[PDB]
Amino acid sequence: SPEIMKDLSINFGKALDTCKKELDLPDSINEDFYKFWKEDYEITNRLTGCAIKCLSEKLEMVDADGKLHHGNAREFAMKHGADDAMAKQLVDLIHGCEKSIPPNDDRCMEVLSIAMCFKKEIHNLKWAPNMEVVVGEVLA
Ligand SMILES: CC/C=C\C=C/CCCCCCCCCC=O
Repeated sequence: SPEIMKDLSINFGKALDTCKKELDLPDSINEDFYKFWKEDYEITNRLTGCAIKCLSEKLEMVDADGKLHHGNAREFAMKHGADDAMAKQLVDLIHGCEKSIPPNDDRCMEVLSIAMCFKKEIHNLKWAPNMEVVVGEVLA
């Protein structure tokens, strides 16, 4: 549902300022986060990809081979309201995106591609929250 996806979004973005400081990222990535869930908005900046990668790593969502860690993704989803079914459905969407995306040597671009594919799948399910919820109050 959009309500669960809002909560997952807020919690995924809570480390954004921490990741920006660790990576010395520029403020020109901020608008991409404010617009993350805006339908048809494409993020193209690889630096925003690096940030998304870091946010995933903060939640232990990347396994030792650079692919989704299903168990930790499931645990994250379920803490914030997903039942086992929704958790599985979310993980399957991300896995499906990993397998469909044009492959990329650059992890920041790979992550970006997976995020954009995932976003489109969530819109297709009518589960997208408001556009700006990943940021929450983290940049205020
Ligand atoms: C688990 C996500 C649920 C709600 C909102 C945002 C999640 C961020 C979507 C990006 C997915 C990152 C997967 C690629 C990680 C690099 O291997």
